[PDB]
Amino acid sequence: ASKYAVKLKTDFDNPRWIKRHKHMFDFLDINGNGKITLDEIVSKASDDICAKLEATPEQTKRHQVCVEAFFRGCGMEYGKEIAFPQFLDGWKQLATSELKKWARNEPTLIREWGDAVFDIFDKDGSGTITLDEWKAYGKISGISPSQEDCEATFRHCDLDNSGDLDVDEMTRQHLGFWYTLDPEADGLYG
Ligand SMILES: O=C(Cc1ccc(O)cc1)Nc1ncc(-c2ccc(O)cc2)nc1Cc1ccccc1
Ligand SMILES: [Ca+2]
Ligand SMILES: [Ca+2]
Ligand SMILES: [Ca+2]
Repeated sequence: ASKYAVKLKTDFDNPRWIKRHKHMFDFLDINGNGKITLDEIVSKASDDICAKLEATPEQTKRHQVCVEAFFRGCGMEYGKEIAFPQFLDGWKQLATSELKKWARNEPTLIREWGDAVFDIFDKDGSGTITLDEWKAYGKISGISPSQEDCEATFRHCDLDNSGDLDVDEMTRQHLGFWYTLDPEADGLYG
């Protein structure tokens, strides 16, 4: 099943992979000084996202713990200012390590993060994300930025064409977009 099929090979020297991360580094660099801290990352990728998704305190704590673990896996730390080339080096180490974990059936930081996000989107605890649940927070949270893109990306994530998203579909597409430059994940953010 495509929802469990992940590439064994990264493409770190592909300019498209580098540019995806470059776009994020600049987005997350709040004070615009060309260095990223774990403070800035957690503020934009966690504080702001959880608030916009209307997470509970418990869901926010859990998502923050995931994001901290994930970005420390890239060499990030609170108060530690890191320029982009080193940021990218951290991502290279992280992706390589996590893909080995994936292939050995060991837990991954990326799947833990996906669980935390999925839990918030799944407001009724159905174990599924319906189109209405997705549309509610897609544009608001900053994940989709258009209605067209939002409905497209939903169809694109719904790998088994069930009309709804499960945690494995979502995570596998997130991992494909950020770790492996997987062409099957290309539409995730519109
Ligand atoms: O996209 C998400 C949410 C998410 C969705 C599915 C899933 O399985 C796991 C997480 N988060 C995310 N996922 C990845 C990154 C990220 C990626 C690369 C990078 O260099 C730094 C941050 N940042 C973020 C935060 C963010 C902020 C604003 C708009 C979109 C997303
Ligand atoms: Ca900064
Ligand atoms: Ca649901
Ligand atoms: Ca599905």
